[PDB]
Amino acid sequence: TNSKGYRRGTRDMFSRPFRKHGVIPLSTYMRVFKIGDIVDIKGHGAVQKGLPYKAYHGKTGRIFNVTQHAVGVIVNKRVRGKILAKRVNVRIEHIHHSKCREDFLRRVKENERLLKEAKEKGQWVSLKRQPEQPKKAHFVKKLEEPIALAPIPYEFIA
Amino acid sequence: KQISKRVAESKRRLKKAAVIALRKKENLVRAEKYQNEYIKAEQREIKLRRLAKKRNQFYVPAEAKLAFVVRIRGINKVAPKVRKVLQLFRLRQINNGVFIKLNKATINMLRIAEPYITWGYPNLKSVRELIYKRGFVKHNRQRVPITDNFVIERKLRQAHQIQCVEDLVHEIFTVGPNFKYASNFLWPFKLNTPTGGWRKKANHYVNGGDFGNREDQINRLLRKMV
Amino acid sequence: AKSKNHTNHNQNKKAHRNGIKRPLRKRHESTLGMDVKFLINQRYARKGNLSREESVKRYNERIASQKGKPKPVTL
Amino acid sequence: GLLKEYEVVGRKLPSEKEPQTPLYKMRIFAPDNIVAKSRFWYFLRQLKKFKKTTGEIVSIKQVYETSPVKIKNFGIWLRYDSRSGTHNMYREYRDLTVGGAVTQCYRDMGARHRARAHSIQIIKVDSIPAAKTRRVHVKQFHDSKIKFPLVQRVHHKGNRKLFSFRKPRTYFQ
Amino acid sequence: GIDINHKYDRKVRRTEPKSQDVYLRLLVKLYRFLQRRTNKKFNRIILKRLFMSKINRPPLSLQRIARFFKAANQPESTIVVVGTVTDDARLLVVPKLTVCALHVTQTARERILKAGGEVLTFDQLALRSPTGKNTLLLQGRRTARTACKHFGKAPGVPHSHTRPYVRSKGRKFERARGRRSSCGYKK
RNA sequence: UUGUAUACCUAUACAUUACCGCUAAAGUAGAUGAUUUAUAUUACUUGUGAUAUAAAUUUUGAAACUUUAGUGAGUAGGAA
RNA sequence: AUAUGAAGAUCAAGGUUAUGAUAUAAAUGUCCCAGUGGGCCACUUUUGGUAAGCAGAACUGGCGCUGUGGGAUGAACCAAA
RNA sequence: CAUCUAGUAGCUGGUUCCUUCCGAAGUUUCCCUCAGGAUAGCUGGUGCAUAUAAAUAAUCUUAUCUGGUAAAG
RNA sequence: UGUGUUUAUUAUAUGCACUUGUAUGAUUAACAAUGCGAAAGAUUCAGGAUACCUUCGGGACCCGUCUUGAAACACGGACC
Repeated sequence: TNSKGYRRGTRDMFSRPFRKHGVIPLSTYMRVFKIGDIVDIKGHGAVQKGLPYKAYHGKTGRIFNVTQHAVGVIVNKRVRGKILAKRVNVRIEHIHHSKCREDFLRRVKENERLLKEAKEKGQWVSLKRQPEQPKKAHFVKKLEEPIALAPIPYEFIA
Repeated sequence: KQISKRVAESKRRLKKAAVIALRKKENLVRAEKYQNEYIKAEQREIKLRRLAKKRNQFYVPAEAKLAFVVRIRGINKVAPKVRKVLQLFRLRQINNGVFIKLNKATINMLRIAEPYITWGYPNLKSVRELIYKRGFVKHNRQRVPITDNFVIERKLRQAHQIQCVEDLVHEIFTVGPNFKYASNFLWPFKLNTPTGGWRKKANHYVNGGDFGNREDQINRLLRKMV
Repeated sequence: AKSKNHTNHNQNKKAHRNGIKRPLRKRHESTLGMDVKFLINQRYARKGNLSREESVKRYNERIASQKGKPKPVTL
Repeated sequence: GLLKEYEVVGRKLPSEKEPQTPLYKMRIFAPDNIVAKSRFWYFLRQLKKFKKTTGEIVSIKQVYETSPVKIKNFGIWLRYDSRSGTHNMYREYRDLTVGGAVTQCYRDMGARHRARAHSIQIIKVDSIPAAKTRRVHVKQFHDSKIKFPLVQRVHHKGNRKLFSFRKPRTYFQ
Repeated sequence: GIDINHKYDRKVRRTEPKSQDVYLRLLVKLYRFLQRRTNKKFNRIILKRLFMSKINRPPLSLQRIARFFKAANQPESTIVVVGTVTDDARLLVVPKLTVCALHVTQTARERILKAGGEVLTFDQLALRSPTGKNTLLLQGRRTARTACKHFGKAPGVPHSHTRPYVRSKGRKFERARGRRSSCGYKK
C-alpha cells in the first residue's frame, strides 16, 4: 500500500537510455516555444529541477505560457472518470515538439497547392483522405518459370 | 378567395400528375441503364478470366466492396469495445442486417466485432430482395415502409440523385458516391430467422460454421431470412 | 470482521455512464498564472489600438515618408 | 462434409521494391472454398513468410477427379498430434475419388486415434498401383477372383409394420 | 432484445403552462394557432415563453427597455416582454415606446402613457403583428437572482466566489478558519 | 465412445399481424347564408368558373379529436 | 538599439470543410435529490498459503436487482433478457 | 413504589392502495472512524438553451509521441 | 462523344359517356345452409374458473425478513 510519493515507480521512467548519459546536447535550450504549440512530455532524469510528476510523462499538451526557463503546458489527465485539463509548469529540457500535426500541416500545404492547379481541370480535386480500399482486379502473369513450386506441410521430426 | 381556389388547385393537380408521369418515364429509362450495367459487368469478368487462361496468366478478380452484415447473437454478456462497434454499425438486435462498405477502417471493426456477426458479399438478387421485401426507410426519425417511389424520392432527390428503388439498389450494389446516404437512409434490415436455422453460432464459419465472413454464402442465408 | 477493502470493481461501468467526458473546447482560455509582464501593458498593446484602419493606413505612408525602416533593423 | 480438393495459389502482393513475387501453390482438402483459403494460409505460414494481410490469394480452383469410375488405392502421408504426440502415419484407403479417400481418412483417424481434425496435416496423397501398397486390409481386395458371401441388410425400425406378422428371418434357404 | 432507452428519451420541456390563469391559457390558444398556422419562430418563442415560470420570465426595467430601443433603423417597433416591465426611477425622460407585456407595472404604465406610447397585451400584438414584424423581443437577465449567486460552493479553486448560506452578517459569522490566512488557511 | 450425414423437436429470442401502454413526432379549429358533395341556369374554350334552386356532416371535456413511428426485465430508490 | 520580434487589433486572397462509420437528440443548470458506502461468482493475470466451497488484488463480463429455454438437480454456466 | 420519562439506542423488529415510467450502490477521501457518518461517485425529478451544417460528441483507419511486461539475454 | 451504317426493343401521341375490374388509400369481402328476437313466457347458435363440484395433462417448495446467498435444520407467524 503505496504509490505516495513523488518519484516512486520512476526507476525506469526517469532513467537515462543506454549510453545516452552525461552532458545534455546544446540544441535542447535552442528550441523556440510559442504560445499554443503542441508539445510532448518525456522527462529528463539528469535535470532534477522542473521535472513533471509521473502522470504526465508520455502525455501531450499545448503550450499556454512561456517564461524564462519553462513552458506552462496544458495537459489532459483522466481523473476517473472525467478529464480535467491540467496546467503543468515544466522546464524546457523535459519538453519536446510534437511531430503529430506537422504532417497534417503538410497536407493543408497540399490542399491548397492541388486546389490551385485545379482551377484548370476542375475535378476531382480529391481533398479527402481515403482508407485502404480493396485492391483491384489485376492480371498476375506468371512467366516466372511455371508453377509448382508447390509447398506441402512438413516440419516436425527431432 | 375560393373563387380562385379551383383556379389554383386544378393546375396544381394537372402539374402534379405531369411530374409523376414524367418520373414514371425516367425510372424506366433510368433502371434500364442500370440493368444493362450489371449485364456488361458479368460478361466482362467471364471475358477476362477466359482471356487470362489463354494468355497463360491469372486473372485475380476484384476484392469486394459491400459487406452485408448480420447480427446473430445476444445483447447479454458483451464487451464494451465490441458493444460499441455494434452501435456504430446499427446492429442492436439479433437478425439485424446492414450494408457496409469494405474499406480498411471498417474491416478492423468487423474483426473486433467478429463473434457476434456474420458477413459476406451480396449478389444483385440479394440487394433487390432485401430492399423489395424487407426494405424500410427513415423519414424524420420514423420508420416508413416503402410502398411507392415517393418515399425514396422525397428525401434523396434534391440533394442526391435517387428517386426510384433501382436507384437505391444501384448506389448500394455498385458502391457509388452517395453510398453513405443510400445505406443510412434505410433502417436496419429486421430479418426473420433462417429456415433450417443455424450451424453453431459460436464457432467461426471456417471452423464448423457461423460468425465471421461466410463471403459468398451470405447469399444462401439471405434466402432463408428474406 | 475485517471484511473486504479496496476494489476497482464496477468503477469504470460507474464512470462511463455519464460519460468519460472531454472538458470542452474554448476560443477564450484564461490568462491567469501566465507571465504577468507579458500581459500587463499588452493590456495596453490593445488599448493603443484607438483606431486600426482609418488613421493606420495613413501610417503606411507616414513612415514611408522616411522610406520605412528597411535597412537598419538587420542587427 | 465430403472434402473435395483445390489448388490455392498465393503471392505476397508486390510492393514496388519487389516486382513479380514467386507464386506458390498447394493441394488443399477442404469442405468448401472459404475454408480452403484459411488452410492455404495455415500451411504456408509454416513454409514462407507473408501472412494475410500481407499476401494475396490468386486462383483457387476445384479439381474434379480425372477418372471417377476407375478403382484405385490411395496412400495418404499424414502427420497428426496425439495427446503426447506429434507423429507421422502412412495410411492406405481404397476408393474411386481422391477427395473421397482423404475423407475416408479423416473419419478413420477420428475412430482409431481420437484425432479431432484440426490436428491432421496431410503431406501427400497418391494413387499407388498394387504391389506397392502394403497395408493388409487393402491387399485383401487385390485379387481377382474375390468371392465373400454376404450377410448385410436394412431391417426397418419400426417398419412399414412395427408389430410384424411374419418374422424377418436373416437367412433363407 | 434491443438497446437502450434511459433518458432523455422522455424530454423534460413544458408543453402547457402550470398555470390555472384563464387569461394566460387563452393566449396559449391563440399562439398555438399562430405558431402552427404561421410558422414563424417569433410565435414559437412567445408560445414557449408563455409556458414558463416566474423564474425564466424575469422582470425588465423601464430604463432597460428605453435603452434597447436605441436599436438603429427601428423607430417604429414594439417592445415585446413575455414577462413584466418594471418602473425605473433612475430614468429621467421616458421615450415614446410601444410595449407588449403580460404585466406592465402601474407606474410604468403612466410613464409610458404620458410620454405617450402604447401598452399592449399579447392579443393586441397578435392583430398588429401576427408574424412579429416591427418587434423587439426582449427578456430579463435570468441569473440576476440572488439565489443564483449561491450556486455553488466548494472552496479550493480561484473561481469560487459563491456565497455561503449564513444567518447573519458580521464577524462571528463564518469569517475565521478558511476565510482568513491567520486562521487555518485561506480557502 | 470418436469422426460425420440428412430429417425433425424445442424458448418469454427473432419475423409478421391484432390489442394495451409509454415515448417521440405531425395535423385540425372563417359555423354570418364557413366548408364541402351530388344535381339543376348562364358567361362561354372544347371545358371550367360564377349566380340561383335541390340532402346531409361538423359548437372535436382547444385538459379535445385525428395521423404516423418506435418501444416494454427490475430490488433499494425517485416520480406521474 | 527593430515602436521586422512576440502577442494583439484590422483590412486583403483562398472551388468541393479535408479518414471511416454513428447520431440511442445531444448541451447546461438546479434539488448536492433518494438509496448506497457487508458484496459475491467466473475466464485471464496474480500474491500469500501444504491446501481450501480459504485470504488478497488487476481486467472485463455476470448474480445481487431477473423471469424464461438448456445443464436431471442448482445465484453465477450455455442460450436469451 | 411513583415521578423526572414517550430518558437514550451508530442496534434488532415492524412500517398499511393499484398501475405506469426511469433505475442504483457495496467505491474515494476523511473521522476514537471499522454494525456508523460526512464526502465524491452512481440515481431520479425538474427544467432551460439549441422541431411545417463546416453543431459537435464517441469505438476503428492514418500521423505522431509514450511504455520495459511477455519473449529475449 | 459524334455521325451514319444499321439491325432489334421500350416510351409518349387513348378523348367523351358508362360499368358488380387496384390502393378500398393497416382493404376481406361475397354465395349458400341453420335458426323467426312469441301479446305475458319457448327455442336456435355461440360464449362464460360466477363460487364451486367432476375429469385430465402440464406447471407448481412458504410467506414476511436481515443477507453475497432462504424452501431452509436462520428468526416471526395456530386462527379471526
